[PDB]
Amino acid sequence: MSSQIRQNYSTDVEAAVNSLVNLYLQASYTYLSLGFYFDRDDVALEGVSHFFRELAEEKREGYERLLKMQNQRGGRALFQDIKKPAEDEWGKTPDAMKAAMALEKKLNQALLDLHALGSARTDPHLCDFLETHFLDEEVKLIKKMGDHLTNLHRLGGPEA
Amino acid sequence: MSSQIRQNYSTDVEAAVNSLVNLYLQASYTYLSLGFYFDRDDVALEGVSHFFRELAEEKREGYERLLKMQNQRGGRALFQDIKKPAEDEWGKTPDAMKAAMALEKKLNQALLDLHALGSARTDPHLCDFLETHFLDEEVKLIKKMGDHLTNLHRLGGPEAGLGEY
Amino acid sequence: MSSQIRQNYSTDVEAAVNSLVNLYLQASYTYLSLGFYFDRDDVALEGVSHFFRELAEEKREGYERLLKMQNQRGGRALFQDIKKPAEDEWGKTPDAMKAAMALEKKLNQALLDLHALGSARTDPHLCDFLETHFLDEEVKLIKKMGDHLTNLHRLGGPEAGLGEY
Amino acid sequence: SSQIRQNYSTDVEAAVNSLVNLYLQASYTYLSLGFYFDRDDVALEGVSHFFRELAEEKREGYERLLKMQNQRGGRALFQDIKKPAEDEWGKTPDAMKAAMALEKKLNQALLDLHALGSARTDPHLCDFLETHFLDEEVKLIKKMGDHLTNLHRLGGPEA
Amino acid sequence: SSQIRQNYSTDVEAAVNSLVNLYLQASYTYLSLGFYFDRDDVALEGVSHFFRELAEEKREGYERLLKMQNQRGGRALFQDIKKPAEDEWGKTPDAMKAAMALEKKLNQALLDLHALGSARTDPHLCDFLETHFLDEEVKLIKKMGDHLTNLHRLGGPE
Amino acid sequence: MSSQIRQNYSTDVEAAVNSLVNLYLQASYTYLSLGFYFDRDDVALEGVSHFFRELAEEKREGYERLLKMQNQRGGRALFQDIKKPAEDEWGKTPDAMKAAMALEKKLNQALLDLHALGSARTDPHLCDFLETHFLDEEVKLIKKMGDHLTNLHRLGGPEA
Ligand SMILES: [Ca+2]
Ligand SMILES: [Ca+2]
Repeated sequence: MSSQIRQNYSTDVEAAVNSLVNLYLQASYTYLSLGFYFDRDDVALEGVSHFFRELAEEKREGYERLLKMQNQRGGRALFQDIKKPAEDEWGKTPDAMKAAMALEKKLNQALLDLHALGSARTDPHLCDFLETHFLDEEVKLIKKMGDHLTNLHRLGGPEA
Repeated sequence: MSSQIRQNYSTDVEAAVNSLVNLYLQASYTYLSLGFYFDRDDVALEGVSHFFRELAEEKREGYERLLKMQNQRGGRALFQDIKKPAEDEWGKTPDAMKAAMALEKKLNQALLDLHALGSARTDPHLCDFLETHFLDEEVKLIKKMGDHLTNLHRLGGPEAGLGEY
Repeated sequence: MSSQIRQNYSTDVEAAVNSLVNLYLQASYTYLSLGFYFDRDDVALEGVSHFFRELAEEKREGYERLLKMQNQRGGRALFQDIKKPAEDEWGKTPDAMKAAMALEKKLNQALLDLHALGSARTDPHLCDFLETHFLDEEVKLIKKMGDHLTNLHRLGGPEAGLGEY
Repeated sequence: SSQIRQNYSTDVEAAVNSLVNLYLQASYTYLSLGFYFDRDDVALEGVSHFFRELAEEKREGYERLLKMQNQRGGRALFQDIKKPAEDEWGKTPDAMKAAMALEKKLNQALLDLHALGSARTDPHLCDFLETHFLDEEVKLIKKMGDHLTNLHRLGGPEA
Repeated sequence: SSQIRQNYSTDVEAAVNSLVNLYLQASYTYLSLGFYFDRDDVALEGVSHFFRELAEEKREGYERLLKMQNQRGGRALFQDIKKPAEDEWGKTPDAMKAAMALEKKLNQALLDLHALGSARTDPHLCDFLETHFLDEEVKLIKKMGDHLTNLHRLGGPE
Repeated sequence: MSSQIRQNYSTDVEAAVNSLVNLYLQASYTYLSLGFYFDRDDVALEGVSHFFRELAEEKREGYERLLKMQNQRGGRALFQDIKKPAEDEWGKTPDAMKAAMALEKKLNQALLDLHALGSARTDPHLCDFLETHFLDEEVKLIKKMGDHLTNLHRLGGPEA
């Protein structure tokens, strides 16, 4: 068997899509770690736990959407090993939030890079796909995380 | 450095749980690949694709429930690299259904192994955790996958008329 | 001696009724075996299993109705051992339905004999009792089994397209 | 040897089959009891109903066992069902005692099977018996005990 | 002995009655912590209610154990209920550490009663404890361990 | 130090209350035991068993109300061991009913004493609290137990 529907879908994009799916699988893992870390009796921040568990379910839906679109354009899913998270212990809330913000900026940059790759291969459908289901969702989440970081750093002194 | 709430929770079981967690993350990844494989235009088997995606999710529930209990016991979660699935293409339906039953028997074993270790370190909580949320689940799923294989094989001959009434 | 309510109930009918009870119990047991045979992972035919289980329950309702009738007349139930099913494995669906069909005919014959016995003993109640709850029930079931065998035999060949509209 | 079989000892399989026969016999006995109390010369609807429910309870019993058997890969095997120990059961207290006797025999069989299961490191079987059988017997024996006690008490002026 | 008794060793029957007492004792200590937090010089309705609940929970525990006792055929034998180890429980973090330790004690008594059941091969008892006790304890302990970490946190910067 | 809300609350009453609390706890414990005795397979009288278990809860409601009142007044709760019940086995129904009747009369007295002490220290609040929550209750509960006893004893000969 082979794909009977492929059309205007370069293998360069099909590959970068697969790489991005791994990136998301990782970011998903990293949030599974962060979520269970704040569920530790010696941390017990259920709010933050839930927050990171929700993000882990968002990244899952991210890579699941990517896979479903890979199949639609006739591409082929090619899975790699999923690297374990950067840390085993995440520190205080502000430390974890900065690690989440950096994780997202990383994903965002990967998305922007994939969209640029799509421009050069003149793949308007790929491009619309990222503009519709990804580019905004990241910009919103990064603004949400930046807002949290500012409130977190604020809960120290006078502006309690 | 032990933790407040820890009580009757062996460092052996704590490590065997972190192990079973990576095993379920693994079994999840496999079912993911399997699900998207049957979604390929050259395979197009939605019913099958759905089935493997549900199992990818039930394994997500399973490893999440393990990590929950890991914390409820004071034990600490440790994560290792998740190994990519054995194949990239899962052949025909019976080929995948067989690969699935192998994976299930593999987990069912790892479970029975963890319950054996649980009895050794006299940890009746762990033993009930597995007896209640895992052991019956896997036995029912394996019988399900067994029922499938018998019916899939039967679709290569005269008795091609399956679930009758 | 005898019961206070007993009237026109011969000892022959009474004995026959108990015998029929053993016969139906024997049947119900046979069906129970069939049901779980098709439930085996290497057979896997839920529909067939469910079909036979419902039949076992139908036989169950049969002897119960017979026993109820016994006490209503003044007779006394007398149980005997219940012989095991003639087989441990029933092969394929067509063989099972034949075994099933054969069995129903034997029961039907026994019913017909008991009806004849009641007429000979001028027992209208026994006759009506059988006419109303057993006789037609058996015919409908044999017919249904016949139909099933015919559709089964047809699944081996060209006419593999069954219930059309 | 089944495709699904895993950690299911041949001894346990044989035991489950033997247990199924036990319940089949139990069920049959209760059936006898049930209609005994329905006789026009005994006339105790309540007692009759009590034993018929029990026959149905043992029915559910063996049925759950056979299902369990298939679920594991074992293959059911049936033997004859020996008829009930009596044709007439006497008075309520006597019948209730035979019933209580019967349940204890079953409960012992259950306990033995659990023992064998623990001997063969078969957690699934242990859990299965823990979940749908053990506590069920104990609740029932206790219930029968209470009946025997109250029945005995219906002897003199303490009615 | 009991007309319905079966596989119920006297050792266990004994350890049960002993465990019942340990529960009534714990219930009593919760009744204390409860009203101590209701004091106008303490006034923490939240914590008060928390312990008042725990009280009723332990009650449900010994009422279960006793219920179980009559079923197995065992016989209940009550003892004096030792008064709470304090009349004043200090501050919330302290009251919590007390409840924590009270639970780890209760828990250990349960694990030990289970160990006994294994040895006297009483699967019914072992199930009865896995079903309604072992997990309830682990959950409650975890809950307390969280509070303790949160209370400890409500001091400085966090 | 003394409670910032204490007012017209004699330490005599304070201590009489903490005693009544212990008296009630002990009553509850008697009813607990009485209840489970009738639940035994060799006794088996669910109607009676429920009756005592209800009472064990009424008593717990009583001592809970007392402790609630103590803190309102500014008094301080003090607990002492709870003496086990008089018996392990309570015999037949009338035997257990009389023992319960005795236990009630015992508590009614302790109540009246506490009311008297209350008049003696001219604490109208405590007096009302008792009139309202315990006096009429005990009267009714006793009359009820009496009715039961009369009927139980009657269940012997001609009028059974
Ligand atoms: Ca657009
Ligand atoms: Ca269990």
